Amino acid sequence: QVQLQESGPGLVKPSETLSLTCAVSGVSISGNYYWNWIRQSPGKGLEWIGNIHGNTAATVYNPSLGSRVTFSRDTSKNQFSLRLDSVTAADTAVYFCATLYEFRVYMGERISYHDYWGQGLLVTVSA
Amino acid sequence: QVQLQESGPGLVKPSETLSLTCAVSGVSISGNYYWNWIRQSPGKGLEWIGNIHGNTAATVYNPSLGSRVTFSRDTSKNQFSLRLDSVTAADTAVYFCATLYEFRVYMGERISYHDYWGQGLLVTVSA
Amino acid sequence: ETFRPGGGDMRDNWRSELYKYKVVKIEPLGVAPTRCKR
Amino acid sequence: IRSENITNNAKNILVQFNTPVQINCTRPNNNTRKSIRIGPGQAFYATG
Amino acid sequence: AENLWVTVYYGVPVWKDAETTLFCASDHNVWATHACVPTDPNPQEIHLENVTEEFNMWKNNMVEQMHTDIISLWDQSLKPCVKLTPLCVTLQCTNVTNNITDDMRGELKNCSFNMTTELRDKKQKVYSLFYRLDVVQIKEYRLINCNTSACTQACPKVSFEPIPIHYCAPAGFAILKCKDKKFNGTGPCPSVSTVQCTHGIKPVVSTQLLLNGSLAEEEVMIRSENITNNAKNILVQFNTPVQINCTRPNNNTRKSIRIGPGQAFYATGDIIGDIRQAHCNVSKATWNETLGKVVKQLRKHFGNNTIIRFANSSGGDLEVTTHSFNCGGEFFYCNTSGLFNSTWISNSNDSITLPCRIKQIINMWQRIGQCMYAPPIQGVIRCVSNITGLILTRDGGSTNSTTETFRPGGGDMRDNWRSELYKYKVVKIEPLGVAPTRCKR
Amino acid sequence: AVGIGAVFLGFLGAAGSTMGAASMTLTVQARNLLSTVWGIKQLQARVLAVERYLRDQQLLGIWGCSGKLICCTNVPWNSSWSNRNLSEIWDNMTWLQWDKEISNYTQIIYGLLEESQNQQEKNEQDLLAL
Amino acid sequence: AVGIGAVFLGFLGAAGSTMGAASMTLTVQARNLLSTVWGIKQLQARVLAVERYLRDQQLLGIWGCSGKLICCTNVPWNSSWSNRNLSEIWDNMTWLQWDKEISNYTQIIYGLLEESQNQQEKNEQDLLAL
Ligand SMILES: *[C@@H]1O[C@H](CO)[C@@H](O[C@@H]2O[C@H](CO)[C@@H](O[C@@H]3O[C@H](CO)[C@@H](O)[C@H](O[C@H]4O[C@H](CO)[C@@H](O)[C@H](O)[C@@H]4O[C@H]4O[C@H](CO)[C@@H](O)[C@H](O)[C@@H]4O)[C@@H]3O)[C@H](O)[C@H]2NC(C)=O)[C@H](O)[C@H]1NC(C)=O
Ligand SMILES: *[C@@H]1O[C@H](CO)[C@@H](O[C@@H]2O[C@H](CO)[C@@H](O[C@@H]3O[C@H](CO)[C@@H](O)[C@H](O)[C@@H]3O)[C@H](O)[C@H]2NC(C)=O)[C@H](O)[C@H]1NC(C)=O
Ligand SMILES: *[C@@H]1O[C@H](CO)[C@@H](O[C@@H]2O[C@H](CO)[C@@H](O[C@@H]3O[C@H](CO)[C@@H](O)[C@H](O)[C@@H]3O)[C@H](O)[C@H]2NC(C)=O)[C@H](O)[C@H]1NC(C)=O
Ligand SMILES: *[C@@H]1O[C@H](CO)[C@@H](O[C@@H]2O[C@H](CO)[C@@H](O)[C@H](O)[C@H]2NC(C)=O)[C@H](O)[C@H]1NC(C)=O
Ligand SMILES: *[C@@H]1O[C@H](CO)[C@@H](O[C@@H]2O[C@H](CO)[C@@H](O)[C@H](O)[C@H]2NC(C)=O)[C@H](O)[C@H]1NC(C)=O
Ligand SMILES: *[C@@H]1O[C@H](CO)[C@@H](O[C@@H]2O[C@H](CO)[C@@H](O)[C@H](O)[C@H]2NC(C)=O)[C@H](O)[C@H]1NC(C)=O
Ligand SMILES: *[C@@H]1O[C@H](CO)[C@@H](O[C@@H]2O[C@H](CO)[C@@H](O)[C@H](O)[C@H]2NC(C)=O)[C@H](O)[C@H]1NC(C)=O
Ligand SMILES: *[C@@H]1O[C@H](CO)[C@@H](O[C@@H]2O[C@H](CO)[C@@H](O)[C@H](O)[C@H]2NC(C)=O)[C@H](O)[C@H]1NC(C)=O
Ligand SMILES: *[C@@H]1O[C@H](CO)[C@@H](O[C@@H]2O[C@H](CO)[C@@H](O)[C@H](O)[C@H]2NC(C)=O)[C@H](O)[C@H]1NC(C)=O
Ligand SMILES: *[C@@H]1O[C@H](CO)[C@@H](O[C@@H]2O[C@H](CO)[C@@H](O)[C@H](O)[C@H]2NC(C)=O)[C@H](O)[C@H]1NC(C)=O
Ligand SMILES: *[C@@H]1O[C@H](CO)[C@@H](O[C@@H]2O[C@H](CO)[C@@H](O)[C@H](O)[C@H]2NC(C)=O)[C@H](O)[C@H]1NC(C)=O
Ligand SMILES: *[C@@H]1O[C@H](CO)[C@@H](O[C@@H]2O[C@H](CO)[C@@H](O)[C@H](O)[C@H]2NC(C)=O)[C@H](O)[C@H]1NC(C)=O
Ligand SMILES: *[C@@H]1O[C@H](CO)[C@@H](O[C@@H]2O[C@H](CO)[C@@H](O)[C@H](O)[C@H]2NC(C)=O)[C@H](O)[C@H]1NC(C)=O
Ligand SMILES: *[C@@H]1O[C@H](CO)[C@@H](O)[C@H](O)[C@H]1NC(C)=O
Ligand SMILES: *[C@@H]1O[C@H](CO)[C@@H](O)[C@H](O)[C@H]1NC(C)=O
Ligand SMILES: *[C@@H]1O[C@H](CO)[C@@H](O)[C@H](O)[C@H]1NC(C)=O
Ligand SMILES: *[C@@H]1O[C@H](CO)[C@@H](O)[C@H](O)[C@H]1NC(C)=O
Ligand SMILES: *[C@@H]1O[C@H](CO)[C@@H](O)[C@H](O)[C@H]1NC(C)=O
Ligand SMILES: *[C@@H]1O[C@H](CO)[C@@H](O)[C@H](O)[C@H]1NC(C)=O
Repeated sequence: QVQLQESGPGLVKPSETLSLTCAVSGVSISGNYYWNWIRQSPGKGLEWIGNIHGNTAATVYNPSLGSRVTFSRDTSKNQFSLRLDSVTAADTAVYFCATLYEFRVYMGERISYHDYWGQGLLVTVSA
Repeated sequence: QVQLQESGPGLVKPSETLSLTCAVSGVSISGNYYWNWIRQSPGKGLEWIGNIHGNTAATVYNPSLGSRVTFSRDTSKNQFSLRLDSVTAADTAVYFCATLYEFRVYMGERISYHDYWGQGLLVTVSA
Repeated sequence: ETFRPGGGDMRDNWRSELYKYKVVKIEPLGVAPTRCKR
Repeated sequence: IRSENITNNAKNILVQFNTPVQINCTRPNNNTRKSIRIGPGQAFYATG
Repeated sequence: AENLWVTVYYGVPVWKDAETTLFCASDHNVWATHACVPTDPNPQEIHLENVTEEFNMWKNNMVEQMHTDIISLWDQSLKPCVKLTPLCVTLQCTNVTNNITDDMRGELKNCSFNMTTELRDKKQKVYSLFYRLDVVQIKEYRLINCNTSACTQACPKVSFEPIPIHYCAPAGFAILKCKDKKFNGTGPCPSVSTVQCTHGIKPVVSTQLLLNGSLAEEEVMIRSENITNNAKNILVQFNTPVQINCTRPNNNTRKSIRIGPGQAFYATGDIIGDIRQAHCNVSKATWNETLGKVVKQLRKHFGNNTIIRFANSSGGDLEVTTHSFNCGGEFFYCNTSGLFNSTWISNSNDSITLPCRIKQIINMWQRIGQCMYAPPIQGVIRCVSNITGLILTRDGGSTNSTTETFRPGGGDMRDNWRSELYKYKVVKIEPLGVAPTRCKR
Repeated sequence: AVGIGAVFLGFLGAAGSTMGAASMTLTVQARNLLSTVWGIKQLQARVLAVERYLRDQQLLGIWGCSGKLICCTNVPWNSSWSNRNLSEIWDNMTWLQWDKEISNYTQIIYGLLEESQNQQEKNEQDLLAL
Repeated sequence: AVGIGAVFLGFLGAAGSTMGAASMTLTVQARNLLSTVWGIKQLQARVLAVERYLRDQQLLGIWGCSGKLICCTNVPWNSSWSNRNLSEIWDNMTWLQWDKEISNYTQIIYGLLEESQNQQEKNEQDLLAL
């Protein structure tokens, strides 16, 4: 079974850089998968931050949050990391790393659908 | 040189199955050769039973004998066996295993002709 | 029926683990009927 | 239960359990080891 | 608008860094040339214009392969030779005091013992002359290696003289050489060439000094992985050589003792004439000029007003504390203390004589459990060699003082190979390529 | 539609599919045919694999299907080999069953292909002489 | 004009030349891709070289460019991969710089070539059926 484990500092100060790392076990990260970073906070609910492509390193980010994020992937360690710059009080949330995809046959029909939705990690912003 | 030797039980009962096996030396049976079974009896003279193609296992039987004739070929032992079902008193004869083939060139003339007509064995039918 | 302990040969020890595995070789060439013409 | 030919008594029978059975066991003597030099760079270990 | 399509080209000249296994190319020796392929009489080289490559001497994989190959050949050469197992017996030794100088007092021991013969029910009494460094007291002595392991006598026909060897890569790979003078073994080289394989490299083994090496064609060169760090050795390459003349003047004698069926042991019978110390001679003015050049070059990295001191080796084993080498089959260990003893401050015919010692039981590489007993050589021996480099180490180096003291180093043999393979690297070709073009299928 | 990954069936898992569906992913199977005493055994295995690949490539080339995965030829289909129509072959059978069925009529087809390719080459050479 | 000999460049002489000039000498570089324990190492190296050559040949053949040093294809050039014009590529750059610039977009082009060649083969097979 595929397992995702979030890690990083539990606390951060305003205007600093928040770095989190999600490690994947059971499936190689260099495949045709879009690894997604999402967060949930009280009041705002679930909010999708962004995603990164394992194979081509293509990245897409939420327009609202802008250029304050950078996503990276390490194939040797089988992990992907999120770096959110200029943290504020509103960024305190529980971060989830996940992936959604489908298993089909080459130019044919679909077989199955897969999502994992790892346990996540709490992060609070305060000096 | 190429040689052929027959083997099998010399005495068989009426309505039983007569099995003979011809073993060849000096040439393989997997090539483009037709292995033929012939018998000679008093009065009737030479009579042709059938033949088998070694490479493809295509068999041809005498219409007179009907479906009573069957052939098999073993490449590992380099042998071929004749089986005669519902043997009667008319089948007492000396059986020979033969092969006829011409050695030539590829899209050209002919070099030589070959037939061997092995020793054969006497077989009698009685209870 | 009386059953007694056995052993001695060590091939049975390995056989208890490799009972569900087998090895095959692939043959990728094939011929079929089809409606072209070269 | 597995066997090549269960009707034949010359073939062993292999039995695979569903749950394991724990076996605990030991040699309790407090042994001692000593080295004896029997040649150039050659040692023999004996029970002292 | 572009309306361009991908197009595949096979044979694009592009390369990548890679590691592979090179093979021999050479024109009875320990370095077996029998299994080494012959070399082409006309080496071919191509000059790559507009190519600026990256080089790093301290990460080259060729040095490891050379070290492994040399060790393997050394081990292979000793397989078909006599094993001196019966030599571990109780020797009875006396002092040699027949025509000996003051400095050679106690260096030689006259030791008698029992020995086997071709018949396993007979014994003989024999004697030999041993060096004081080989026998340890148990008037009774024993060989130094007896309590560690029994070990092999080198066969008397294989010669220890180095021979050049060239290393040539397999198909699909390439050897890149940096033809840029002044290059210090790390960084970008702008002038590059491709060679099928390198120049002949003699596997000369020595410590504290590089002998029969290659000379810099511009000036004295100083190299180090991190000169600021004192734990990294400094390689100094000269631009001219310094002649050194070493000699053992004792007229030794060799005798053979049959210790079994077709097995002989070569002992030192006796010394004819006088007994004197083996020694080396080095010119004085040439050494002074070379050290002046070395200090001038060292002044570049350590400030223009620093005081540069050369001192003695710190200590340790006899191999790492003394310049060790092999002169005509005999293993010399010598005390380079008159050379590295001076101070430099910013502003005729005599020679330095190093007296020094010989040894017979040898642990060539840094390993424990295997010797190599060198049979004695007959007659006086002399050799002459070029000094073309040094291995130095900086002692201390704290900011408290304004003086830097350097001492000789060595021990690790990879540094001997590193000084020769500094300008070579290996790459692998990638012929497939994709480019845009207007043509379409 | 966006942000969803996709993975496809790889190796021989497509063996239970019909011939029509199984002949649509030939590349996945094709690409996998290439890639002290124990060293000898491993080297022997590697050399055997290389030799087998070279033999297969030479056999393909001799028939004129060099550098192709699907190459339909000029030899007519004799009815004595198999009398099943295309409806019951490419939609109601698998490759393993077909191989089992025509296992005893393989060499003659190879010889016919070789002779046909030789005749075609000779005819092409004759045509080009004009 | 008569009696004077000529000698041309060697293996990797065109490494620094432009792409257009370097593309005129692909044969010289293509030729050299082919040609007790130490025996094992040498044999392993030779087998590895042969395997690499065979893998490259298979990769070329799968795309339909078998037996060719220059082979045009049908896959369009996406503008995301590069934005330079032909003037600044075939007369201003070299192959090493081009590889350094493009190395991040290699596998997708290979997959596109594979699928395009497979589609072309299927279309040709359908065409010949008439
Ligand atoms: C740096 O390079 C210089 C020059 O390249 C090296 O100096 C040379 O060193 C070699 C080897 O020491 C030397 O060659 C010897 O010269 C002797 C005097 O002429 C020869 O007697 C000797 O031959 C003996 O050894 C050979 C094996 O090496 C045998 O094949 C030969 O048959 C001889 O052996 C007989 O004699 C011995 C002793 O009596 C006996 O035990 C044997 O059984 C056999 O009967 C070599 O040819 C050169 O002369 C030196 N060159 C100069 C100019 O002096 C220098 O050593 C290098 N430095 C380092 C550190 O390697
Ligand atoms: C393994 O085998 C099973 C059946 O043995 C395969 O399932 C079969 O799939 C085919 C095509 O997907 C189905 O064909 C359908 O037939 C009906 C008949 O009326 C037709 O109306 C449909 O339009 C379609 O053509 C077939 O029904 C179906 N079989 C069953 C029992 O449902 C399965 O695909 C095979 N597995 C693999 C991996 O190929
Ligand atoms: C290594 O690089 C140098 C330059 O970086 C190359 O020299 C250049 O070669 C090209 C083509 O031979 C020259 O282009 C020519 O320019 C003249 C004047 O503009 C023009 O009239 C010609 O039609 C042609 O376009 C270029 O001028 C020249 N560079 C210089 C500074 O003169 C050299 O060729 C490269 N090495 C190799 C092996 O190619
Ligand atoms: C399993 O073993 C039994 C016992 O040997 C086999 O049956 C025997 O076969 C021999 C063959 O010559 C006969 O002589 C015995 O009389 C048979 N014994 C019994 C009790 O029938 C049996 O054939 C074996 N199983 C298989 C599949 O071969
Ligand atoms: C095996 O079982 C025996 C009991 O039948 C154990 O004997 C006891 O061992 C404990 C050790 O903790 C002693 O304190 C008792 O006094 C022993 N009792 C007797 C009657 O001997 C024995 O220890 C067990 N061994 C193992 C390895 O489990
Ligand atoms: C080493 O010791 C041996 C034995 O004591 C010496 O050989 C003896 O030499 C004397 C003359 O010097 C002879 O009279 C004896 O007969 C010799 N003994 C034997 C057993 O032959 C040898 O001279 C000594 N060598 C040195 C260098 O002192
Ligand atoms: C060689 O062996 C002989 C005996 O085989 C040694 O002579 C003996 O020496 C011991 C003392 O080491 C005496 O106690 C014996 O009485 C001696 N025996 C005889 C018969 O003389 C001789 O010492 C050995 N040689 C050496 C150099 O040790
Ligand atoms: C010591 O160095 C000198 C000078 O570098 C060597 O003499 C040179 O030897 C080469 C041999 O290839 C000649 O081409 C040069 O002309 C020589 N130069 C001079 C000035 O004589 C000498 O051979 C070296 N000695 C050793 C033992 O390597
Ligand atoms: C060369 O060595 C020096 C000395 O170790 C390195 O500088 C040291 O770096 C460590 C790294 O944690 C520091 O703790 C020391 O305080 C530094 N010392 C000095 C004197 O700067 C230097 O980094 C090395 N060079 C390289 C390129 O790594
Ligand atoms: C090393 O130098 C010393 C001088 O310091 C040499 O000693 C002289 O050697 C010659 C040999 O021809 C003798 O004639 C002299 O009598 C010696 N003088 C002294 C004071 O010893 C020695 O020979 C040199 N050795 C080498 C190998 O060059
Ligand atoms: C080392 O030895 C060489 C050769 O023996 C010496 O060179 C000779 O020196 C003498 C005296 O100056 C000259 O007459 C010879 O012509 C020289 N021969 C050669 C081949 O150079 C050299 O001087 C010695 N060096 C030292 C430091 O002792
Ligand atoms: C370098 O020189 C120093 C100073 O001369 C040596 O130190 C001497 O070591 C010897 C040991 O053999 C002592 O007997 C002396 O007393 C020491 N000298 C002083 C002044 O105390 C040192 O040994 C030399 N280096 C080496 C490697 O020997
Ligand atoms: C290396 O040579 C030096 C210089 O001769 C030695 O230093 C001398 O050592 C002796 C002891 O054997 C002392 O009596 C002298 O006073 C020392 N001389 C000086 C100037 O200090 C040094 O000992 C030698 N190395 C070894 C290991 O003996
Ligand atoms: C065995 O003896 C040693 C030495 O006295 C002792 O240290 C050790 O505790 C003993 N073992 C046990 C299980 O008591
Ligand atoms: C041999 O000479 C050395 C050095 O002179 C001395 O130390 C030793 O005691 C002597 N041994 C004798 C005379 O037995
Ligand atoms: C052999 O003896 C020497 C001197 O007595 C000693 O230094 C060395 O450690 C001994 N060897 C071993 C393996 O203990
Ligand atoms: C000398 O070595 C240093 C090491 O940092 C390097 O920076 C420098 O470029 C080298 N010099 C040359 C001329 O390459
Ligand atoms: C060494 O001794 C031998 C034997 O007496 C003699 O022939 C030779 O000349 C001597 N060597 C020297 C250099 O005197
Ligand atoms: C070292 O140099 C000093 C000069 O200060 C000198 O007095 C001394 O004799 C030298 N030592 C040796 C062993 O040459």
